[PDB]
Amino acid sequence: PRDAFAAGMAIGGSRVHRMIPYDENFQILTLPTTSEGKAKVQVGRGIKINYIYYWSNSFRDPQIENTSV
DNA sequence: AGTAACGGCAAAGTTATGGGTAAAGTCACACTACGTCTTTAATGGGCAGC
Repeated sequence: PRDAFAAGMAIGGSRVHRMIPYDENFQILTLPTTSEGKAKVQVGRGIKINYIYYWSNSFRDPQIENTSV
């Protein structure tokens, strides 16, 4: 397959218009979610995803606290 | 005799209900409740009269 792939890129070119860098934004664009897709924000704890709690400063707001996001 | 409407057969679908696992959600660990005042009735001493 490797030489066939090289021949394919030789005949068909490279098509640089389709080139996408491996930047962090793409990585964010390739992130799956959980089945429910929402997690509730506990006081101090954060959001429980896959048995693991995650925290951000934005959770300290009273209006978001104790809610599902 | 051909065609559209009606109805039976049946499978396909729809909620519903009692099970299973897996994961989000709760909450107690943070020294700590048992404690005190009030109530009537019976009884048991000393104290006094016979």
